[PDB]
Amino acid sequence: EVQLVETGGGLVQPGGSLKLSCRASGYTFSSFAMSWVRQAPGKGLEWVSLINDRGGLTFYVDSVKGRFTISRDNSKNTLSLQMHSLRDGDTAVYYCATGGMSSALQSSKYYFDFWGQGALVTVS
Amino acid sequence: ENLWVTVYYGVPVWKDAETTLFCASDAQEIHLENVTEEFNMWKNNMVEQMHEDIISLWDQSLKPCVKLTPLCVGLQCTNVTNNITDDMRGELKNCSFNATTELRNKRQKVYSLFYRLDIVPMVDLWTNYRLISCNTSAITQACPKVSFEPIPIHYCAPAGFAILKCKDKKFNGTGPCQNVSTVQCTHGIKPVVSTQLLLNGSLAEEEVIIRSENITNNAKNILVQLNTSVQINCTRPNNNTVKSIRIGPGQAFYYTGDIIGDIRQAHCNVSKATWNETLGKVVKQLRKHFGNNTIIRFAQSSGGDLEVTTHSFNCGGEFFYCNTSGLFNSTWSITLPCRIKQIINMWQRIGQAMYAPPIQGVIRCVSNITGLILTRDGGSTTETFRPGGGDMRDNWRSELYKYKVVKIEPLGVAPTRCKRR
Amino acid sequence: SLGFLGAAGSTMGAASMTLTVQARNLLSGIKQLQARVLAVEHYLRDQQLLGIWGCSGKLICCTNVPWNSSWSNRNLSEIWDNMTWLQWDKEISNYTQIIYGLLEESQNQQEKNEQDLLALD
Amino acid sequence: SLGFLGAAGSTMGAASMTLTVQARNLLSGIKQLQARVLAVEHYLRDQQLLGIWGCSGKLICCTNVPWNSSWSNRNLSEIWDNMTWLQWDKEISNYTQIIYGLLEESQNQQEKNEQDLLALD
Amino acid sequence: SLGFLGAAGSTMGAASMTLTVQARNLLSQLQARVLAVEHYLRDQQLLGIWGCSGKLICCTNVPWNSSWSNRNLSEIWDNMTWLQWDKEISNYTQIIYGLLEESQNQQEKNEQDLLALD
Ligand SMILES: *[C@@H]1O[C@H](CO)[C@@H](O[C@@H]2O[C@H](CO)[C@@H](O[C@@H]3O[C@H](CO)[C@@H](O)[C@H](O)[C@@H]3O)[C@H](O)[C@H]2NC(C)=O)[C@H](O)[C@H]1NC(C)=O
Ligand SMILES: *[C@@H]1O[C@H](CO)[C@@H](O[C@@H]2O[C@H](CO)[C@@H](O)[C@H](O)[C@H]2NC(C)=O)[C@H](O)[C@H]1NC(C)=O
Ligand SMILES: *[C@@H]1O[C@H](CO)[C@@H](O[C@@H]2O[C@H](CO)[C@@H](O)[C@H](O)[C@H]2NC(C)=O)[C@H](O)[C@H]1NC(C)=O
Ligand SMILES: *[C@@H]1O[C@H](CO)[C@@H](O)[C@H](O)[C@H]1NC(C)=O
Ligand SMILES: *[C@@H]1O[C@H](CO)[C@@H](O)[C@H](O)[C@H]1NC(C)=O
Ligand SMILES: *[C@@H]1O[C@H](CO)[C@@H](O)[C@H](O)[C@H]1NC(C)=O
Ligand SMILES: *[C@@H]1O[C@H](CO)[C@@H](O)[C@H](O)[C@H]1NC(C)=O
Ligand SMILES: *[C@@H]1O[C@H](CO)[C@@H](O)[C@H](O)[C@H]1NC(C)=O
Ligand SMILES: *[C@@H]1O[C@H](CO)[C@@H](O)[C@H](O)[C@H]1NC(C)=O
Ligand SMILES: *[C@@H]1O[C@H](CO)[C@@H](O)[C@H](O)[C@H]1NC(C)=O
Ligand SMILES: *[C@@H]1O[C@H](CO)[C@@H](O)[C@H](O)[C@H]1NC(C)=O
Ligand SMILES: *[C@@H]1O[C@H](CO)[C@@H](O)[C@H](O)[C@H]1NC(C)=O
Ligand SMILES: *[C@@H]1O[C@H](CO)[C@@H](O)[C@H](O)[C@H]1NC(C)=O
Ligand SMILES: *[C@@H]1O[C@H](CO)[C@@H](O)[C@H](O)[C@H]1NC(C)=O
Ligand SMILES: *[C@@H]1O[C@H](CO)[C@@H](O)[C@H](O)[C@H]1NC(C)=O
Ligand SMILES: *[C@@H]1O[C@H](CO)[C@@H](O)[C@H](O)[C@H]1NC(C)=O
Ligand SMILES: *[C@@H]1O[C@H](CO)[C@@H](O)[C@H](O)[C@H]1NC(C)=O
Ligand SMILES: *[C@@H]1O[C@H](CO)[C@@H](O)[C@H](O)[C@H]1NC(C)=O
Ligand SMILES: *[C@@H]1O[C@H](CO)[C@@H](O)[C@H](O)[C@H]1NC(C)=O
Ligand SMILES: *[C@@H]1O[C@H](CO)[C@@H](O)[C@H](O)[C@H]1NC(C)=O
Ligand SMILES: *[C@@H]1O[C@H](CO)[C@@H](O)[C@H](O)[C@H]1NC(C)=O
Ligand SMILES: *[C@@H]1O[C@H](CO)[C@@H](O)[C@H](O)[C@H]1NC(C)=O
Ligand SMILES: *[C@@H]1O[C@H](CO)[C@@H](O)[C@H](O)[C@H]1NC(C)=O
Ligand SMILES: *[C@@H]1O[C@H](CO)[C@@H](O)[C@H](O)[C@H]1NC(C)=O
Ligand SMILES: *[C@@H]1O[C@H](CO)[C@@H](O)[C@H](O)[C@H]1NC(C)=O
Ligand SMILES: *[C@@H]1O[C@H](CO)[C@@H](O)[C@H](O)[C@H]1NC(C)=O
Ligand SMILES: *[C@@H]1O[C@H](CO)[C@@H](O)[C@H](O)[C@H]1NC(C)=O
Repeated sequence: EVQLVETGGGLVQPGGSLKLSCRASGYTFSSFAMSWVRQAPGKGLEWVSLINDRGGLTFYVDSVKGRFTISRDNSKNTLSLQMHSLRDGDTAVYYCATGGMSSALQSSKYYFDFWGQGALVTVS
Repeated sequence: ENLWVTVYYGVPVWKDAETTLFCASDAQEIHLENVTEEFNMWKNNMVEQMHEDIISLWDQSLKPCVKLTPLCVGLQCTNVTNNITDDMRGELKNCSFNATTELRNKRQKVYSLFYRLDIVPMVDLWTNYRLISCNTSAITQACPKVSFEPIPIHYCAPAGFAILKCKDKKFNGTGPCQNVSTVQCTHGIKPVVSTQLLLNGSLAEEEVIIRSENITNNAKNILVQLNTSVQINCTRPNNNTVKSIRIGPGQAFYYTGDIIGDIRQAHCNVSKATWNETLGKVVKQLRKHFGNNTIIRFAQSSGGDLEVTTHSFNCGGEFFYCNTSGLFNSTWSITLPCRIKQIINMWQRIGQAMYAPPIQGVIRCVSNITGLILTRDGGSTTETFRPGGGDMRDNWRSELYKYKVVKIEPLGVAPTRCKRR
Repeated sequence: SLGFLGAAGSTMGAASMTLTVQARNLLSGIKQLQARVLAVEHYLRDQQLLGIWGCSGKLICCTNVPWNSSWSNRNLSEIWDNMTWLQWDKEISNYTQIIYGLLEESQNQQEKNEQDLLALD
Repeated sequence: SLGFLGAAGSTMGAASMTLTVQARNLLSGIKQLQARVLAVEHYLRDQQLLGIWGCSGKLICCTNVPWNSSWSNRNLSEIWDNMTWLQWDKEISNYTQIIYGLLEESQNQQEKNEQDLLALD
Repeated sequence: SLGFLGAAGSTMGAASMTLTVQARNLLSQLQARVLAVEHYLRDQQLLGIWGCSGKLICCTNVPWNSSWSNRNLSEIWDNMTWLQWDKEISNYTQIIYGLLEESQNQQEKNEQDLLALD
């Protein structure tokens, strides 16, 4: 019903940095929280990060708290994920998604709803 | 949904309330989108407060003034010896009395011109008249060099309260108002005191508004707010020479000394064509409540005393009582004679009399007519409307009809998915 | 941005972002003095009522009193997105005192529990 | 539910459950304005004094001031279970200014310690 | 203790330790009493709009702009007095207060969301 388009990056060496982004269309971006979810090529889904609708609150898994930064721009309808100190274990398809937490005055969700088309991160 | 009570402070809500407003003078306004507010100008406590404030300020202004105790004597009144027009014969008398002076034992003979309406005959052998109010109350002279001109006054809400203003066009004083705004102070309202005609005030923006409570009840006054002002020229064409005497230590009395030239009647000039069009506008906006085929008649203000049967107003500092017989005589230039009165009992009080000192020269006022106070006869195919007034709340309801005072209730609760711990 | 009461006709979710605008306008011869004393008393009564709920110094104060479905059987997508604070204030004119009593009792229990936990070595 | 001061003759441990009943009755021509202004001034002096101690917004405020056995040598089983607040006030009134000074100094030291703790990067 | 305003001529880092002496003299003819109460309540309201409700020393999340004052802390707190400092930043005080209000508003919503997580 809505369109989410990710922009990925190329091949990065261990210890380098890589920026992913996601553009939203077809709904009010500022009304929903957004998240990034990781999927290794041979494994299942793993949640990595969650940001609220205003961009003020960010949550991460312990393994990325000192490495990944999630940022939101409600005027450009743009998400970004800046990853530092990448390792070969971080090679995966990353998806941006609409869902997760709701901002206290909205009905409770705690689920992912709309998904993008994926972006590949390859680490040497 | 496992909802919890969350307390919010600073909630933009209000409740109807009656509080004390404070006054301001010249030594914001926020439009409320999607806000519909119910107004009722007939239950608006701003009118009662304005009434009490104007009476209180009036009493405070007149209190520290000359009490004119020496004037309750016997007056030797004779006919004025000047050239008097046909309609002024007997309306002005040349009255001689023995007035006191600074020294308690010395008295001076003083000649002054009193209007017939200010004196009452009596049957003493040596004196003919007395002042009308000496059997009822003491007569306080208004302090000289004090103006009675209405000065725009702003009513301002206390902190925690706000005034809502109705911006709707063709607003009839009651019911929902969709275009509203929040103000802290009202516009500048002139405390004009008059009967039958509203002279200086807010003018309607689109059409003549017929504004009344229970319009089917003929006992209620109908306030007509015009969208065009009719210009009325008020003149007292008598070149009045004013004299002054002292009647005690620190006291002074002012009186009419003479009239230079011929004595003529005071007049008001209302344009015939403009008033005829104004009445046509009132009738077109009045048939809506009585029927398109109902005959609407205007008749004079029969019944009551001079204060309510004539158009009373303060022009210059003289109180005019104009016979509006030529403005309200019709079935659907006008010169109105006016009587001038100096012993004034304002509002509905009996025991509080004021003496208006005369003003040197010729008084001319140019005033608007922005609205009317009409009443309707009781009891088929015709209706009779007459000038009304004298209550003096209508003169201020016609300005405060668009304002309401509300109390702000900043505290409230609402469900949220938010648990404190 | 909209000024005092400018959000009164907006939805309560949008009007909740103007709480400081409303709060700043609550504080600012015998009639002037009586009006000022009355404004101070209304402000202090509201501040005391917040204080006894554990909400002192806050404009948005979450509590631990559950919402009873009998007070208003509406979802948050309707209360916060399609309703104004004026309509809500009219809707819960009834039950406001019940909510206030429950908030006072909950804060008394919370103060006793905090006193017992802080006194626990 | 005993009413205003209904717990005045109850023990301190039982009377401490009615703090909101007494608290809510503290706020509610020139003679009456003087009375209202004095009521407001007494309330504000008490609230400022609580704020200085770091007790703002609470009816039961725990502090870091040790109790001096010279102020009162009674144990908790006597003060809270077999004594009323009036008798306690009569016993402690000689020492309440020392206690107030110690509370003010303790809160000033606590504020400096909190500011220094929040200055560690 | 020096007394009321006795630290007015002392440096900011010395006068800041006597805040309770100043605070106790703000509350203690009717027009004067009501005016004093209103000024006290306006100051406490400004503190409550910010997150500084019950505190005399309150740390906020507003960064200091070098355009307001570019002095280092070794001059503001050790050399300068509160009167000179108050004169220096008068022109920006109304800006700073506005930012403080904005910060608290964001904080309140963030806290409301953080307490909304099950
Ligand atoms: C309705 O409004 C009109 C317009 O203001 C009022 O007429 C004005 O009345 C004042 C009364 O003080 C006049 O001021 C006087 O003017 C004379 C001029 O010689 C001066 O000698 C006096 O000392 C005083 O300043 C003012 O001129 C007059 N304006 C016009 C254009 O004539 C009218 O009185 C108001 N109606 C009522 C019922 O109050
Ligand atoms: C109202 O209109 C009448 C016209 O009927 C004015 O009367 C004229 O006044 C001038 C003034 O000197 C005289 O010269 C004319 O002779 C008068 N005409 C008549 C027919 O008597 C009257 O003055 C006007 N009044 C005002 C206040 O404007
Ligand atoms: C002056 O006003 C009166 C009414 O206020 C007008 O009507 C006169 O009223 C008296 C008593 O009610 C009657 O005796 C008169 O016969 C009435 N006059 C007429 C012409 O019928 C009076 O007409 C007004 N004066 C003018 C000059 O119009
Ligand atoms: C009033 O009567 C006295 C009698 O001496 C006279 O001098 C005076 O001119 C008279 N006034 C008028 C207006 O005729
Ligand atoms: C005075 O004027 C009145 C007016 O009607 C008249 O009746 C009366 O006779 C006059 N008096 C004298 C003495 O001319
Ligand atoms: C004063 O005298 C007049 C004479 O007509 C009379 O109408 C009026 O009632 C009297 N007033 C009092 C209070 O006696
Ligand atoms: C409300 O009244 C004002 C008065 O000028 C006008 O400008 C505005 O357009 C009106 N709004 C509506 C919605 O009618
Ligand atoms: C009277 O009406 C005229 C319109 O002809 C207007 O310009 C003037 O300001 C009005 N005066 C008052 C006092 O309402
Ligand atoms: C006043 O209202 C009438 C209604 O018939 C209208 O014809 C006239 O143009 C209006 N005048 C103004 C100035 O709005
Ligand atoms: C005024 O307007 C309200 C709007 O509903 C209407 O009910 C009432 O009858 C009107 N009254 C008059 C006198 O026009
Ligand atoms: C006016 O008042 C009378 C008094 O009985 C009542 O019968 C009538 O219904 C009222 N009309 C309106 C429109 O309020
Ligand atoms: C009235 O008469 C006096 C006498 O000198 C004169 O100065 C004045 O101008 C006259 N006034 C009028 C309005 O005719
Ligand atoms: C008198 O009234 C007429 C109405 O036709 C008006 O044109 C004229 O200007 C008025 N006179 C004055 C002096 O304003
Ligand atoms: C009033 O309602 C309209 C309906 O879309 C909305 O756009 C507007 O923002 C509302 N007004 C306010 C002040 O929120
Ligand atoms: C909600 O209120 C009703 C009142 O009829 C009461 O019976 C019910 O127990 C209340 N619910 C809770 C959870 O307290
Ligand atoms: C909220 O409740 C109303 C009540 O009928 C319902 O129509 C609406 O769909 C509900 N919203 C959600 C998001 O469930
Ligand atoms: C509140 O309760 C009373 C009890 O009779 C009832 O009449 C009134 O309509 C109720 N109000 C609401 C808004 O439910
Ligand atoms: C008064 O004392 C008796 C003694 O047993 C006790 O039971 C009672 O509860 C006391 N009253 C109050 C109000 O505490
Ligand atoms: C408080 O106790 C200490 C010993 O702990 C003692 O030195 C001091 O004098 C006591 N305070 C008073 C006021 O007696
Ligand atoms: C403790 O309290 C009991 C009474 O409950 C008393 O008899 C005893 O002496 C107290 N002990 C102390 C102060 O050490
Ligand atoms: C203390 O305990 C005794 C035990 O008999 C009782 O009589 C007395 O009333 C109690 N005192 C208070 C203040 O409750
Ligand atoms: C408090 O001090 C006064 C001063 O002498 C003394 O008389 C009184 O007994 C003291 N109170 C107590 C409870 O010791
Ligand atoms: C005034 O300046 C001197 C110079 O160092 C300083 O020692 C003294 O403490 C200052 N006074 C105050 C009240 O701080
Ligand atoms: C300081 O203020 C200037 C004023 O325009 C602004 O441009 C700048 O970004 C501000 N810097 C900070 C760090 O707030
Ligand atoms: C602060 O800046 C001044 C510039 O006048 C400089 O002299 C001083 O050394 C600086 N402070 C520190 C601690 O470096
Ligand atoms: C800073 O310290 C120096 C020490 O010499 C002094 O001269 C200067 O006035 C101080 N600055 C201020 C603003 O007082
Ligand atoms: C502050 O404003 C005053 C006048 O308002 C001006 O004289 C002064 O230079 C300004 N200071 C700064 C630092 O902008």
